[PDB]
Amino acid sequence: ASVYAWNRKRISNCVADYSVLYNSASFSTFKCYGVSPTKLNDLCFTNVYA
Amino acid sequence: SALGKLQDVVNQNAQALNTLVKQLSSNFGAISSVLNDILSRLDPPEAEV
Amino acid sequence: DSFVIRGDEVRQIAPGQTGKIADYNYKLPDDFTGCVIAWNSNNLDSKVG
Repeated sequence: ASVYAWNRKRISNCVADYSVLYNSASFSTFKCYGVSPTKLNDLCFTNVYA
Repeated sequence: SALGKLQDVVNQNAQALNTLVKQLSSNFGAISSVLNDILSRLDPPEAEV
Repeated sequence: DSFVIRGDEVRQIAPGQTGKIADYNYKLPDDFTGCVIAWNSNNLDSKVG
């Protein structure tokens, strides 16, 4: 979607492998703010939104 | 209220201990007041801060 | 320490960076002192084929 109508998808009830996001070189910017990128496989979350 | 002088000292010491324990719940501007949450969420360059 | 990398990977030659050549090719410590030097070498380290 466009940025004025940005699409929000709920992520819930899943096990997430973020290591395929870290190890992929396709992303020009992969920058996390309140959490380390390599600790994402060790934590549990709710209210995940893309 | 006959024994208020001793009870005042006991209450002051217990209140000072309770305040010192309560001060651990404050984050003092950090992201969390729990050290384990910071050590499990962040890399050491920003977890150091 | 001399090497040749890409143009977008020059941000990863730094302390406290997350990145690819930082993890598996060349890592700088968090207490690193010194200078990193980078200049474009498209005229020397590139071929048309």
